[PDB]
Amino acid sequence: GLSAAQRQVVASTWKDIAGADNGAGVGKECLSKFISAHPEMAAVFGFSGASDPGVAELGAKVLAQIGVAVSHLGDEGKMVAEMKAVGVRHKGYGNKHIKAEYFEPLGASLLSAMEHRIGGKMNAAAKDAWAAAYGDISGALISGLQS
Ligand code: HEM
Ligand SMILES: [C-]#N
Repeated sequence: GLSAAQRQVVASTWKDIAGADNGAGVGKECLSKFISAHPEMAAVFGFSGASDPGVAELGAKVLAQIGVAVSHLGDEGKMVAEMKAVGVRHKGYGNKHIKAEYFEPLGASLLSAMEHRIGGKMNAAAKDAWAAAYGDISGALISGLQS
């Protein structure tokens, strides 16, 4: 899915993205900005809006799971199996009509929140590698969702 160079860039910058809170703050900003920009998504998640307490709670769980996916990146089948299981659980989440179309704008909010945290370290190579990693992580979740 990712080249060895891309996996090494993702693994390296993940230390800076995780910070001291296992990426919790990045998760809150990712989902906050996503729902503010796409207000119709609040109903899909089951939140009142961008300021719902649940946004910060769920943002931390998303980023903690990406941290687990990053630790398994060198074994593709292992990473895919885990995320596929997360995907199967999403059949019963929110409005229970989570669509594949929703994951691409979420990816854009995620990379923006990562950049907001690590600044200049989120350079062109870092953005390409994380766009590739997000494609595979969310692609594996979507396959579980649609299984
Ligand atoms: C726009 C697409 C998405 C929607 C609408 C969505 C929705 C939800 C909802 C509503 C919950 C709360 C479940 C509960 O009440 O317990 C949840 C949990 C979770 N989501 Fe998502 N999600 C999406 C994308 C993602 C992505 C990309 C990841 C990837 C890391 C992810 C990882 C998780 C995790 C780790 C949980 C916690 C529960 C579990 O492990 O299954 N979600 N999601
Ligand atoms: C998913 N939150």
